[PDB]
Amino acid sequence: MEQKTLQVEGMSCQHCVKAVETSVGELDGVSAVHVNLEAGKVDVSFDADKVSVKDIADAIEDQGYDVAK
Amino acid sequence: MEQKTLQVEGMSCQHCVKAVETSVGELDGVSAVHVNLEAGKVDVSFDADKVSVKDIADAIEDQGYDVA
Ligand SMILES: [Ca+2]
Ligand SMILES: [Cu+]
Ligand SMILES: [Cu+]
Ligand SMILES: [Cu+]
Ligand SMILES: [Cu+]
Repeated sequence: MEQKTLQVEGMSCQHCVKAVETSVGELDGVSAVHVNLEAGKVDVSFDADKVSVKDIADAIEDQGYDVAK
Repeated sequence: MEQKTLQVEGMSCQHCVKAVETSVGELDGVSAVHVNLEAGKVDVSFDADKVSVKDIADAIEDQGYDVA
């Protein structure tokens, strides 16, 4: 298993958090996703054989948020 | 038809806008609802015999926003 924290800009409220958690948690291989809204950190745990960091970042950017470099 | 504008604090994005639009619009007696995020204002047209200003304000507060 891998555990990664992504730095995300543009989330402003708990609806934004729920959009990210729903979109990331629907990727095959993710086991958990939680967000620290104040810090703009998205914590994810996943099976890297089934899903990549980039897949997760692309899901977040598809929801309109920017993922730091 | 009756109308009311409410000043609403706490909305921060288009998800908030939609939450307000949905919860107010779902109230029996509401004819139309417009949210201005930038101005923090909500305009509602409604049948005051079926829904009240307080019902509208309460629906907005139940979504987590303050009503002035
Ligand atoms: Ca009545
Ligand atoms: Cu939001
Ligand atoms: Cu949002
Ligand atoms: Cu929002
Ligand atoms: Cu929101």
